[PDB]
Amino acid sequence: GLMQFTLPVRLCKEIELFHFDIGPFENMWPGIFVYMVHRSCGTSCFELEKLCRFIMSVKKNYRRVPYHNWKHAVTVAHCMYAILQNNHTLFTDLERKGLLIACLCHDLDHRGFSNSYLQKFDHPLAALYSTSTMEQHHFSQTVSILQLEGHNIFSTLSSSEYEQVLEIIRKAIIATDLALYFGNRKQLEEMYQTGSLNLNNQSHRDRVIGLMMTACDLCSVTKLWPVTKLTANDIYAEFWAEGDEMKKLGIQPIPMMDRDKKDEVPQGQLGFYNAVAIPCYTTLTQILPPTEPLLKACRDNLSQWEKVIRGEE
Ligand SMILES: COc1ccc2c(=O)n(C)c3c(C)nc(-c4ccccc4Cl)n3c2c1
Ligand SMILES: [Mg+2]
Ligand SMILES: [Zn+2]
Repeated sequence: GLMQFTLPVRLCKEIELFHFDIGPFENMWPGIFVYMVHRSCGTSCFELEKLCRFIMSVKKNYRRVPYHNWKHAVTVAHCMYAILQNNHTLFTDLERKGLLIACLCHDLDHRGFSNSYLQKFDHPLAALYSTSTMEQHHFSQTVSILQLEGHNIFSTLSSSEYEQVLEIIRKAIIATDLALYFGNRKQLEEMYQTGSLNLNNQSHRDRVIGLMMTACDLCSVTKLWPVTKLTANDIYAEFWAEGDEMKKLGIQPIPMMDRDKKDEVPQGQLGFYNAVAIPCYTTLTQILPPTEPLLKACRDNLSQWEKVIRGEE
């Protein structure tokens, strides 16, 4: 129990900041996650033997795709760590335990293709899960890894606490289905503005947790410009692979997914920042004021994309 993880001084300081980049050294990512669990949750939340075995089985079940990979998993968990650390007293012990694990697991076994491509392909998962196809798969994969011998990091919870944390993780993971974010955010916007938002109302907490999951999931738009810009290439490498597979089914893909229409990328990012990211971090900042640095970083990156269009880069 007296074994802390400790990071080098530069990481020890920068990890606390929303805009931290976890770096190109893969073998440090498990250590970074465990550090974040210890500071966010406690050195007791989990038996280190089981947590380490859980982390390595999760890593194994992320594939070698350009964006939806183990690095995304750890990045999204770090943004959740930054939110939880800046909002100390607003979250239960069970929520802090659940949300870091949900973030690490949220895209388990992703192949780099959207729910739409699975449906048009007629992939068997599209028959098993009619909506939120990949997200219901990611939750299924999370439960499977939890049930491997030696992997049940929640085994020391009471029966009811166990049902509650698995229910936090399921809603958290389903909420990363971007098609569900638009309605979730409108509802939170109305509740905030009419004054009826109530964090002791579980249905409202669920909604606020869903928005946090979206905010963490999108956190590549909230880094320093060079990280944001170089991550956008990984994102587009999957989009264009999906675009190619669409053309193989005899369907012209949307221009965002068409590698012939790379010119339209900067305008595509404008649309995405204005339609999705800016509104997401605005409502989040309204509900949880200390998450303002994510909105400020996102606006900065919006401005960097405007500069790309004006030929200034
Ligand atoms: C409608 O789906 C889009 C379109 C464009 C983007 C995009 O441009 N960015 C930056 C993005 C970022 C940073 N995470 C995502 C994303 C979120 C959930 C699921 C899959 C992805 Cl890929 N997206 C996007 C998603
Ligand atoms: Mg996902
Ligand atoms: Zn994701």
